[PDB]
Amino acid sequence: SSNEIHIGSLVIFPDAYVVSKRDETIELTHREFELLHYLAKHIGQVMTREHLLQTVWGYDYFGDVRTVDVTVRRLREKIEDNPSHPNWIVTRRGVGYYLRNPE
Repeated sequence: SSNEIHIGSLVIFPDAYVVSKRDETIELTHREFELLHYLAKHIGQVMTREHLLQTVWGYDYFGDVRTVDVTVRRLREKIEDNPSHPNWIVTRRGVGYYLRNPE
């Protein structure tokens, strides 16, 4: 099942392919949603760009790993109040990324 995930005031509706923060809907690209949605399925788990790449982009996709960085930047600009210190999408320096479990 997959009706909707809540993370703080951030809501994910996998079925409708929709996201809202504080109730405001946020327009995301297909890719952006895919990534955010995947991190929301594994809340609080750190994952490498290498892993996220094949997982969200596909095992057949061998483009550069910075695409995950580019996509995480865009999600931050679109979702974070202040991207300088993300509240949801966090960087585990030298390892990868993860969606933060609000305590």
